[PDB]
Amino acid sequence: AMTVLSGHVVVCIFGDVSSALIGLRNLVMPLRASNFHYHELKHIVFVGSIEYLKREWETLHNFPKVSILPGTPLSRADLRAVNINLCDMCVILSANQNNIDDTSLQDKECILASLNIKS
Amino acid sequence: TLGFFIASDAKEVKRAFFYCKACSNVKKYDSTGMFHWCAPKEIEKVILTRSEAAMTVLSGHVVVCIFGDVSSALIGLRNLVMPLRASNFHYHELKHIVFVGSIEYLKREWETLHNFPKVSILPGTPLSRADLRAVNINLCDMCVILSANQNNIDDTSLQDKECILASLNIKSMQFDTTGVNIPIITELVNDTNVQFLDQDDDDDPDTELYLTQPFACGTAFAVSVLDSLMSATYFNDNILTLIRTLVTGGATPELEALIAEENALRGGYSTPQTLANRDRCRVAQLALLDGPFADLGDGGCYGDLFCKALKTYNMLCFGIYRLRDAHLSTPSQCTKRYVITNPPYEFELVPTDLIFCLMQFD
Amino acid sequence: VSNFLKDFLHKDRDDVNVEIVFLHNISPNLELEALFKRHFTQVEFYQGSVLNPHDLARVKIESADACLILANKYCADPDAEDASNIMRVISIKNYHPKIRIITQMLQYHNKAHLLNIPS
Ligand SMILES: [Ca+2]
Ligand SMILES: [Ca+2]
Ligand SMILES: [Mg+2]
Repeated sequence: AMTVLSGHVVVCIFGDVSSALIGLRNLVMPLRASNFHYHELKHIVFVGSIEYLKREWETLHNFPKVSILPGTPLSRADLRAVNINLCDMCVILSANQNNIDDTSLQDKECILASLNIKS
Repeated sequence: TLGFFIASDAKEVKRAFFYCKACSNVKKYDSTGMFHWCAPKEIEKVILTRSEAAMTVLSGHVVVCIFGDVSSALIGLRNLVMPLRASNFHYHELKHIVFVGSIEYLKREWETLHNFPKVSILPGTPLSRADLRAVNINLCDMCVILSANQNNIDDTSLQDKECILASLNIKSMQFDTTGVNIPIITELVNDTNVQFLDQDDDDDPDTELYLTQPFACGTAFAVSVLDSLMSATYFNDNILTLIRTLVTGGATPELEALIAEENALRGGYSTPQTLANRDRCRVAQLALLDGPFADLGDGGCYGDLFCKALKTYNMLCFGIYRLRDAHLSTPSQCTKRYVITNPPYEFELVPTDLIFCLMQFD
Repeated sequence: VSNFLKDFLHKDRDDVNVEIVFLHNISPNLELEALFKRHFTQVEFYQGSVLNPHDLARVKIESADACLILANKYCADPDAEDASNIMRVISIKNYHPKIRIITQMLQYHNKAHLLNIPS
């Protein structure tokens, strides 16, 4: 809440200890290309469970402007804290895209998070 | 204006509009002023051991027995604690709440309860008779038996095994009196298990839940009786909001906005309109043996009590918590009382009797 | 049932004359029916559930001398069948409290739960 973030990228993640790794280095690396100046970079904040980010952080840990808020994408308080109205893009991914067997609510979390920001 | 009524029919309440006779900086409440609120405690500040619970005398309190685990689903105990922390009670009129159960399940749930004044936790077992003696179960105002394992057991024979065993365990204890008079409420899953809660009733598997004895005396409550609320909410959409004010202690949609944003009851600073929120009424019971209308129980009429209490004290009266054997010839010792809702004007009034009533907050 | 009828109807007792009524929800196979025909005057079977009080009324549990609850001593979960047999004691004492119940428990704490029953 203290750090003002404008023109930044908020990556909401519905992860867990058991879910497969997304491979977030392939998301961060095109946003850290050297044809941008260091002031022209975009700050990246990951909103999700800290356990899943703990499993993945050893590939992201050499990049300049990465932050992590260990919360929930559905919690409206955390999205207000990261100034979601001022971001340049909000990216909603889910690592539970392969282990759910309901075939009715695989995209339940992503649709709920999208409508939560839309309201 | 809309009048919420209680009558036997709908063409009876058609006469409700067919009438002419012609033709000081401390945070003592929440941010809204509806509940009480205290500083966010740490879980060790409320955990008591068995000797610590034995030292603290608890009378007129509420004991919530919980059969929980690490894996069981969350009950949502904030919806139980919040109507017992409404601001139309004084701080001395609150009831102490002690949770008897596994500390793991309470650890999973305590981050919603941790802003309430008089909550305690004894990490034990509801079936252990030692812990129930330590919390003075004979002196409590209500013992509530819930189970979070109401959804994951697949036996369909012993889903309500723990709750029935805990109910009979309290019903067989003895003190220096017997524990058959302790007021217990147990939540059931399969309604056919309601026959095991009492001994003297005549059980039958084909009787519905509303006609059984331990439901009619208000000692059992299954969620299947709330199935009628869908049609009740459709035909009159103000009924559900009337319930949620009556039941959750006046949950206005301002707190719904607050829990939509922060999902946490936050304390506030005392304003005069915050104190204007406290003027909600309170449901309570009344003993018909010593009060200002104690003389009326000489086989009198109930409607005389209704007009007198409403004129004097501005207090409504739903009905009668009549003893089960108060109409019988021989005097028994059964302290079980059943519920009569909206008795007529000429209803006889036994002296040993309790009255459901809505009390103002003066 | 074979081991029970050996030890119960043994000739080393006196001239016993009690009848043995059985009560089980599963229907017996052909070998149990041949066993009940071998004991045609001493043993009667009635299919029902001990939890359902109509079936307790069918076997005349109000005038029975005692009620015996055999346990499956090689069950996979001992607390589960101790729970089930405790439920059977609750059901019979719910119908008629003045009956003599003999039962088998597999642990000692589940035996301790039986004394808490008010009958
Ligand atoms: Ca009616
Ligand atoms: Ca009964
Ligand atoms: Mg015969």
